[PDB]
Amino acid sequence: YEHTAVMPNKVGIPYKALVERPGYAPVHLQIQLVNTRIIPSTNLEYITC
Amino acid sequence: YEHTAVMPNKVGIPYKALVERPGYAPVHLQIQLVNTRIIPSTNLEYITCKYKTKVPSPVVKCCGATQCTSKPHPDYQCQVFSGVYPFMWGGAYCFCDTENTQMSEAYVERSEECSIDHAKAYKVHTGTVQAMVNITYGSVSWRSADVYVNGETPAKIGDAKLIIGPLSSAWSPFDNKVVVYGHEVYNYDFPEYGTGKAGSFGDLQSRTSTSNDLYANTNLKLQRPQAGIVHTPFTQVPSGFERWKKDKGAPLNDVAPFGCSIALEPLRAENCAVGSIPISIDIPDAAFTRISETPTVSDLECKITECTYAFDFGGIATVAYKSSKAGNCPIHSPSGVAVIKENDVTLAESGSFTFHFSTANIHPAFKLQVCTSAVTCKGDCKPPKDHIVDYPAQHTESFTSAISATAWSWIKVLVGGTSAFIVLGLIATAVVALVLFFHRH
Amino acid sequence: IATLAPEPLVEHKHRTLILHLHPDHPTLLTTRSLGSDANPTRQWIERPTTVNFTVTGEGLEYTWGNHPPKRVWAQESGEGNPHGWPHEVVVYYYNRYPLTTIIGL
Repeated sequence: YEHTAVMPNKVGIPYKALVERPGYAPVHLQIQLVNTRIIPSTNLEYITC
Repeated sequence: YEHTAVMPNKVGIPYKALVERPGYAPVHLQIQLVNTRIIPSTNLEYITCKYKTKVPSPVVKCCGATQCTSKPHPDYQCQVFSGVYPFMWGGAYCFCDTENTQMSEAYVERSEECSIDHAKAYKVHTGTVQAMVNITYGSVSWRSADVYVNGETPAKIGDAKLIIGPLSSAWSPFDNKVVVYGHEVYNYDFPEYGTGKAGSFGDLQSRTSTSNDLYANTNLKLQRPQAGIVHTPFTQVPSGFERWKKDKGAPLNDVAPFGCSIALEPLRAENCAVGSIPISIDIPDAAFTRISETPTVSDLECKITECTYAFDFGGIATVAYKSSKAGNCPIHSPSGVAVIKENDVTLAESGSFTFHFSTANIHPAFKLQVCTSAVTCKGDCKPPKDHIVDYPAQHTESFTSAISATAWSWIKVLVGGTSAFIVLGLIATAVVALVLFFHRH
Repeated sequence: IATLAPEPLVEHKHRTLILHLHPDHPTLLTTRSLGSDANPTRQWIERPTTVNFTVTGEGLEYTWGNHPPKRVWAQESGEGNPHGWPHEVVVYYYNRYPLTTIIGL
């Protein structure tokens, strides 16, 4: 079963949701983020000393 | 006791019905189809295969001439070529220069592969319809036997007697003339054993697979031998059985509507779904119980917990009862809004059970009976997420089943308030004539 | 003994079946509908193509190569909300019933 939602960009706060498949009992779902790294691409030009 | 109703012509789904008899508790009747074969009557006309032209050895008359008689043979040909002077190994063949005769006779006979792959040309006449029907009632299990689809042949199935009525439509997927090749059939016309276009389908027709008589036209023509060698050259158009085997359309088993699977050995058209089938089953009195033996129930209230628009059984509801004593009674719904998955119930003293149903409505207002007592159920349903399923529908889609309660109130004021506004407009004329009459006297 | 074609990639839409066929030999694909009008199609597939077939509630049956035939039925999922504002009530019945909503309005 596919369940789409929108979570906020907070690290320590988990996201709790309840999926609902018809004919079946709901299942609890908890998603939590542990990291968030933005990695830009760099090319070195020169050094100095 | 005779039960007479109409069963739709479908194979997978069952037919549920509750038989009502005065002074007796009702029973649950299930009729389920397994097969539905339409068997027409056929007579074999002729068979067709690839030919094989065999030539006899020609004669070489040295100083003279030869003539031929009309021998009885299919597509027989003869000719005379004058002045051949043939050469063989070890010098020339004969003395007499620039006058000689060669026979070069040829005729057409069927091949040795005609007993393996041949096309059977059948003429189709309308015939009989039969079916296999699974039957249960009350408490005995499912047992089945072959029945006939007419109005004159009762069948003894179980302790009861069942008469399966005739089909509502006389539709048959077969044409008047069919061709059976291998394990598939085609709707094709015939040259009718007299004609033949020598290259399409009827260049070689035989009445049976081993008949002595054989019709064959193939445009066979003798050709003159060249430069003094002994051979018989001929010229004819290629076979029509090979040309039909390439320039061929789709078979009837890939073309026939209503899902008609076609078998071969009695040439049936199995599992078609068209029309309806009337029924007449006479259940014996030995399976009937009394009103005193069955419990009576009261205080029935119904609540739908979950409903779904989808196929199979997407609805589930729980009901509450108050029974006089424990026992088993069937449950059945008369209206076609909801079908019921199961038949019976293990009742108790002041309990509750759940049952599964199947609707094609947003708001099912269906009604079901429990232990010959009445209760109604109402609720709401949601559309499903599945787009394509591999099983057919268990319910019946109606015309008013798609109307939601929001849109029903929208069309209750476009036809209710507007048409009553004309009534308000019309009575203004009816009262202005009374005021204008009162102006006079 | 004959070759077996690779199975197609099957994805579903609203009343639409999509098949991703990748043959290595010229392969025959025949489809038919299980209603009153069969509407039979046949073609030989020699290159990797994709085909769309309109599956209705009555059904559709398709064969691919030497594989056994498969039957598929289209449900009533819909693309709208039947309860609410009439700017979304109408668009629910337009996808379900495009032949009666235009005439009826």
